[PDB]
Amino acid sequence: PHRYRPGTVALREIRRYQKSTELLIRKLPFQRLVREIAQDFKTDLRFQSSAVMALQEASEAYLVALFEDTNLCAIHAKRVTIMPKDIQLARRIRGER
Amino acid sequence: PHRYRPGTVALREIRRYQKSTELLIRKLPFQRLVREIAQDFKTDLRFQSSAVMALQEASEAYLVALFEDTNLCAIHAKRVTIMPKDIQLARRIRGER
Amino acid sequence: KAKTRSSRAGLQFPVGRVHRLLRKGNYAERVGAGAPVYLAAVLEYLTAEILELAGNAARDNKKTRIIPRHLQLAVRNDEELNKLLGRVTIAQGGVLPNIQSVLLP
Amino acid sequence: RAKAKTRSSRAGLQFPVGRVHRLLRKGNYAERVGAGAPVYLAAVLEYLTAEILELAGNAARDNKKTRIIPRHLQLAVRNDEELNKLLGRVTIAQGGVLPNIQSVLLPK
Amino acid sequence: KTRKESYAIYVYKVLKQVHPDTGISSKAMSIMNSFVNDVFERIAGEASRLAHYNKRSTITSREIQTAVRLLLPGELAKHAVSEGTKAVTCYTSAK
Amino acid sequence: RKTRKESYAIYVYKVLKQVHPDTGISSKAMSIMNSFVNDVFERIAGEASRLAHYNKRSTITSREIQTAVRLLLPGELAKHAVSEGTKAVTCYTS
Amino acid sequence: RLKSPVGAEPAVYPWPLPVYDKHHDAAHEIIETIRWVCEEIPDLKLAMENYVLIDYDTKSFESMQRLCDKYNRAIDSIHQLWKGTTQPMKLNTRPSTGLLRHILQQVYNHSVTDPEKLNNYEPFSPEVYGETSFDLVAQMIDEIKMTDDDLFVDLGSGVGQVVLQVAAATNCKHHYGVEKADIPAKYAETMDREFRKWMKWYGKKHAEYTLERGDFLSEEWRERIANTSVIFVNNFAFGPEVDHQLKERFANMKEGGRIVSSKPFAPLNFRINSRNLSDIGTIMRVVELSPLKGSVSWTGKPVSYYLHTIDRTILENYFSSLKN
Amino acid sequence: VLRDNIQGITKPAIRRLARRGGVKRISGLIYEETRGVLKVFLENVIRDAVTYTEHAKRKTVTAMDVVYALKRQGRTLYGFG
Amino acid sequence: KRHRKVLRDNIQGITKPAIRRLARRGGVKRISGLIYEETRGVLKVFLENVIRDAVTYTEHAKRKTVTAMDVVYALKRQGRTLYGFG
Amino acid sequence: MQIFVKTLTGKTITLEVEPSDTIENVKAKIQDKEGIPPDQQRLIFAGKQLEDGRTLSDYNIQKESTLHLVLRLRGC
DNA sequence: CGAGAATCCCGGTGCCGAGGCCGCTCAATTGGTCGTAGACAGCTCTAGCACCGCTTAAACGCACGTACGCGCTGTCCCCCGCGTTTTAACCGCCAAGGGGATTACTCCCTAGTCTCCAGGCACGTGTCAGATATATACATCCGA
DNA sequence: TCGGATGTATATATCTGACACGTGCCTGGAGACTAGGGAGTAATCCCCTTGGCGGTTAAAACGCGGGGGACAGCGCGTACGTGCGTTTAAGCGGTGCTAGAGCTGTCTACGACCAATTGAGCGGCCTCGGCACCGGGATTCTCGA
Ligand SMILES: Nc1ncnc2c1ncn2[C@@H]1O[C@H](CSCC[C@H](N)C(=O)O)[C@@H](O)[C@H]1O
Repeated sequence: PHRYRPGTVALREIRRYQKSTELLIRKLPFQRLVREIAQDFKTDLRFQSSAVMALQEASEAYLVALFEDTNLCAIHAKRVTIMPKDIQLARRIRGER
Repeated sequence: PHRYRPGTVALREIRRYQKSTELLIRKLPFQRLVREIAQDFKTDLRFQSSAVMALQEASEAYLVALFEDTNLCAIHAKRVTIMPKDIQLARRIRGER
Repeated sequence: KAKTRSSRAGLQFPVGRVHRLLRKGNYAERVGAGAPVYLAAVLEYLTAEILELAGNAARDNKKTRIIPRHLQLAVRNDEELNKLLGRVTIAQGGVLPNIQSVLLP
Repeated sequence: RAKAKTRSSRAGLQFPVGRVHRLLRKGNYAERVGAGAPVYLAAVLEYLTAEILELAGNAARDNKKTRIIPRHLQLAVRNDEELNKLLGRVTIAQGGVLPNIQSVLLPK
Repeated sequence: KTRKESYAIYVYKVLKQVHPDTGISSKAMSIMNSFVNDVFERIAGEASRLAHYNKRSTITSREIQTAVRLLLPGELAKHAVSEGTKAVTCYTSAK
Repeated sequence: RKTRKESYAIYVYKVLKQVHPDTGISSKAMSIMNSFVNDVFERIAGEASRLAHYNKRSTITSREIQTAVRLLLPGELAKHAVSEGTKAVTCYTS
Repeated sequence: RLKSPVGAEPAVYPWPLPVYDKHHDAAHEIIETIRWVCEEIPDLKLAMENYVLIDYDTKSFESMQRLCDKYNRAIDSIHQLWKGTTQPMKLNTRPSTGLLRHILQQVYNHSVTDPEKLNNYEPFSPEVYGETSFDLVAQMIDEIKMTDDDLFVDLGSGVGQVVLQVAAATNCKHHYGVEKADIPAKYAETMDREFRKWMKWYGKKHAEYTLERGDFLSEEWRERIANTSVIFVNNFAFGPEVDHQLKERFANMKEGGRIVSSKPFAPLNFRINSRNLSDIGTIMRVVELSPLKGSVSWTGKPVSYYLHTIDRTILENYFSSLKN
Repeated sequence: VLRDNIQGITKPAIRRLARRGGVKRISGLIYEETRGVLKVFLENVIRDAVTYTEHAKRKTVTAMDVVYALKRQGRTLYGFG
Repeated sequence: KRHRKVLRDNIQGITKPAIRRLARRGGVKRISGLIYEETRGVLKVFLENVIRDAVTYTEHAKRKTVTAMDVVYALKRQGRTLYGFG
Repeated sequence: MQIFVKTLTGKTITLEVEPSDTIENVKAKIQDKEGIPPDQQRLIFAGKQLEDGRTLSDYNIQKESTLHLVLRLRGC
C-alpha cells in the first residue's frame, strides 16, 4: 500500500509538465468547445485545424500565465493552496476586467 | 488634549484627497528631481514647464493606480497595512519587471 | 457655394479634414468614398457619448463649465468606455472617490 | 553595361535588401522610402535573428539536439534577460514554459 | 500667426447639441482634443492593418465598420455602426 | 505548382548555418521565426512611420529606423543593434 | 608666494584670493595644500597648529601671511637639513594618492577659471563635457600596469586631467591626447601648461604627454592606435557611428591591448560565431573594471568602466573548431 | 448546435495546466472560475477572429485571423505567418 | 555658488508625507515605513522609462527641448496614454 | 622546398609547397588543413605581408622560413 | 535507510520531415530620368531661467499609544493519491463538397488637376462663473 | 447615547481673468473631368475540410482514507499615526535674459518610375538521418523507518 505524501505528486509532474510541453489539453473536446462558442457569433464557421491548434496554444499560454501570477497571489497571501479570489485579484491587477 | 483614533485621520482626507485633486506633489522638488534624472541621459536639456506638469500628472496617476492595486494586494493578504512586498507583488502581476 | 459635406451626410465632423488626414496618414493607397464619412460619424457619436456623460457630472457639481474632474468621473464611471480607456490617462482630474470595505471602522 | 551586383553583398550582408525594400514600399509606411533605411532594418533583423538563434543553438546543445524545435526558442526567449523584456507581450507556440518552481511550495 | 489645428469648435457645436447650457474649460478642451486624435489614430491604424491583411489598397466604409467592430466595446460599437450606417446612407441620398 | 508565397526560410537557413554549421530547425520553429521577424519588422516600421508622422516627413530614412530601434529595444540589445546597422549602412554606402 | 621645496620660484597668489564659487573656493585650497605639506615630511605642523586654526575670519590675509611665512621657514628648515653633507632631493619621485587628487583639483581650479562657458556649449555631438573622479581612474591605474611601453591614449581628451593622473601615476614614457571642442581644448592647454608648472612646483616627476586640438579620423591616429596599447575614452555619450569607427581603429592593434571603455564595445560575456568575424569582440576579452564604487556621480548609481583586452586565441580556437 | 462543452474542459486538463504553471494545490471552485475566465477570453478573441473572416468575405477561419486577433490582444502568437 | 550646474540628491524631494498624500489619494488606511523607499525606487525606474523615450524624441527631432508632445508620445509608446497635451 | 608557419596556436604547419606555388595557393592550403578563411592570413616574411600577385619564389621565400599566422581581419 | 517507484540513459530499430538538388519565374538590379523634400543659412522672439524678497503653508521630529501583524494553536475539512470503471480521444479510412485560390474580364472610383470659397483659427473683445473671505448648521468622534 | 467640539457644506459680497462670441482672411477644403487600375464578379478547379465507422486506450471520473493547509483568535510588542513647536524649504510674484524654437529661401541630393536583364529564389523530387520510439537496464529519490 505504498502511497506518496501530497506535494510529491504535485512537484514531480510539475517538473514533467514544465519540461514535456505539447498541449496538455484534449484538443477534440477543446475543438468542440471552440466550435460551439464560435457558432453563436455566426452559424456555419468552417475552421482550419491549424487555426484551432493556434487557439489551443494561445489559450494554454494565457491560462498558464494567469496561473503563475495567481500562484504569486496565493504565495503573497501566505497560502499554499489557490482559491479563486486569487484569480479575481490577478485579473483585477492585470486589468482585464 | 483631544486626539482622534487612527483610521479617522486616514479616511477623512482620504475623502478630501479623492475629491480635491490638483497635484498633491510639491512641483519644485519634483521638477528638480526630473531635471536631475534627465540630466544624466543628456546634459543641458531645456524643458517646457507644461511638459514637467504633464510628467507630474502622469507620475501622479501612475503611482495612484499602483497604490490602488497594492491596496487590493494588502486586502487580499488580509492585512490592513501595506508592506512593500505588496508593491513587488503588484508590479509582478502587472508585469512591469 | 457653401456645401459642407458633413451636413450633406447630416453630420458635424469634417469630411475634407478627415479625408486630408487619411491621405496624409498613408493608411492605404486610396481612400474610399464613405470611409471618412463613416469615420467622422463614429467619432461624432463617441464624442457625443463622452459629452453626455460629462454634462451629468456638471449637473452633479453645480457647474456650467465642463472640467477635467467631470471628464475623469465620466470616463471612469462608465462601464464600456472604462474598458476602452483603461490604458488611457486623463490629467488634472484625479480619481474616483473610492473607499474600500475594511478600512471603515 | 556592367553585371548586376546584389545589394546584400553591396551591404556585405545576408538579409534581402530588395525584399525588405519591397515590403517597405507595399507596407504603406511613408510616401517614400530612404536608401539606407531597409539596409539598416535588414541589419537589425540580422542581429536579432543571430542573437535569438545563438541562444537557440545553446539550448539545443544543452539538450544535445540538432533540429531546433520550438522548445529551444521558447527557452531562448524567456531565459534571456533583455529578450524577455522585449518579448513579454509575445507568446510562442509549442514551447511551454520555463522550469519555474516556487520555492515556498518545496518541502523541507 | 501660426496654425495648431485643434477641433475645439467641433466640441463647441456638439456640446451645444447635447448640453447647450454648460461650457468647457480649455484644459478640458485639450483633453477632448487628445481624445479625438487618439480615437482617430487607433481606428485609422486598425483599418490600415486590415487593408494590408486582406491584400487590398483602398480602405472603404466596410473596412472602417470592421475596424470599429474590432476596436470598440460591442454594444456601443453596434450603436456607432448604426450611426455611421445611417450617416453614409445620408451621404448617398444627398450626394 | 503553387504560388510563390513569401517566406524568410532561406535566410533563417543562412543565419542558422552561419551561427552553427551542423544545426537544424524544425519546420514549426521555421514558421515561428518567420512570424517573429515579420512581427519585429512591423513594429519597427510602424514606429518609424509614427516618428516621420511626428516630425512631418515623407521619406523614412535609416535615422528614423535607428531612433525607433533605440526606442523599442531594451538596453544593450539596442546598443549592439544600432552598431550592426551602422556597420551595414557603412558597407552599403561605398 | 609659496615655493617649491628646493628653494625655487614661489607660487605667487593675489590678494584677494581667486573666487571661483562659495563652496570650497581657493581660500580653503591653499590651506589644504599646506595640509598636504603636513602630510609631507613633518617639520611644519608645529607651526600649523599655531594660529592657522580653523577659527579665522573670512579673507584672513593675516592667516595668509602666517601660512606663507611658516611654510617659508619650514622650507628653510628642510634646507638647513639638506645643506650639510646631505643630498637635497630625489627628483623623479612621485606624488601620493590624495596628494595627486589635490593636485588635479588644484589644476582644475587654477586652470578651469570659467566653467560657465564650459557649460555653454553646442548641441548633440561627442562634445558631452562629462568627467571622471580621481578615484575610479586611480583604481583603473591599479588595475592596468601601464609600463614604459604601455602608454595612454585619450582621443577626445576633454581637459585631460585623467591623462595627467596616468602620467603622474605610472612609469610611462609618453601619453597621447586630442580634442575637438574649442573651449575645453583651450582650457586643456591651460591645464597642460599649469600642471607642468605645478609638478615643477612640487619638484616631482610627471610623465610626458601630447594633448592636441584635433580629430581621430586621420591615419596618423590609426598608426598611433596600432602603436599604443592602453586606451580609454569616456565613450558613453558618443553615438555608435563614432564608437564603431573606433572599434575598427582598434582592430589593427597588438595583442593584450588593455583598452578601457565606459560604454562597452561588446558584451562582458561575448561569444564567437562565423558571423562576427567582421566584429570586434572576438579578438578581445571584455571585462568590467571596478567603479568608485561610492559614486554620486552624474549617475547616482556607480559608473563601472569596462576593460577590453586583445585576445585572438578565441578566434584561433574557433579555427580549431572549424577543423572540428 | 452544441452543449456541455465548457465542462469539456476537464478537471485533469485544468489540473495539468495548473501543474505546468507551478500550482501546488488547487481548490474546487478553481475549475469553474477558470472555465469562466477561459470562456470570456475566448469570446473576446474569437469574436475578433470571426470579424476578420467575415470581413474577408470568407466562411473559413484561417490561422492568420487568430494571429491578428491576438495581435489586438497584445499577445501575438507565432508559428502561423 | 556656482559650480557646473550639477544636481546630485533629489530622491528625498518625493517627500515622506507626499508619498503618504498620494497613498491617501489611493485610499490607504495605514502605511508601512519601507513603502517610502520602495515607492521612490519604483517611481525612479518609471521615470527612467519615460524620460529615455522623451529624450530620444528630442534627439531625433534634433532639438534641445522637452516639449509636452514628446512626453505624450513617450507615454503613448509606454502603452499608458495621457491626454490633455496633444 | 617546404616552408613553415609559427602560429599563435604554435602549430608548425607542414606546407606542401613548391616555388611554382603562389601566395593564394598556400592560403587555400591553409584553408584546407586549417579551416581558416584566407581573407586575413598575413605571414611574416621578414616583416612583409605576402601578396597573391606574387608567388613563393617571386619573394624568393627560402625553405623552412617559419612564417607567422597573422590575421588581417577581413570580415571587415 | 531500504524496498519501491519512478527515472536517466544506452542502444537498437525505423521514418518521415529537412534538405540538397533540380527547373523556371519574376522580382531584384542597372541604369537611366525628374520632381521635390528636407537641409541648411538665416532670421525673430519668447520662454524657461536665475534670483530674491518674502511670506507661508507645510514637513520634520517627537512623546504618546494603539490598532495591527503575526507566531502560534487547535481543528477541520477537503483536496490528494492511487485505485477501478467508463468514454470519448484519437488514429486511420472513405467520401463528398463547398470553399478558397486562381484566371478572366470589364468598370467604375478615386487620384489627381484646376479652381472657387468659406470657415477655422489667431485676435480681440466683454463679461460673468466661479474663487475666495466670512459666517453658519452638522456627521462624527472623545468619552461617562 | 448623546454634551463638546470639531472641521464638515451652505450661503453671500467682490474680483477677475478664463471663456463664449464677432472677425477676417486666407488658405486648406469642396465640384468637373479624366483613367486606369484596384476591384467586383463569372467560372472553375483542386483541395482541405468536414463527417462517419471502427478499433483501441489512455485517460477521465468516483471514492476514500488522511493528512496537511485554512483558518479563528490572542496577545504582544511594534510600528505607525497625531498635534504641535519648529524649522525649513517651498511657492508667488517682480526683474531682466537669452538660448533655443519656429518660419523662409533655396536646391541639390536624392529617391519614385520605367525598362532591359537575369539569377537568386521558390515548387517539387529522393533521402536519409536526427530523432521517435521502444525496450533493457543502471541510477536516483522516497517515505514510512
Ligand atoms: N573625434 C574627436 N577628436 C577629438 N576630440 C573629440 C572627438 N570626438 C569627441 N571629442 C571630444 O572629447 C571630449 C569628451 S568630454 C571628456 C572630458 C574629459 N576627457 C574627462 O572625462 O575627464 C569632448 O569635449 C569632445 O569635444
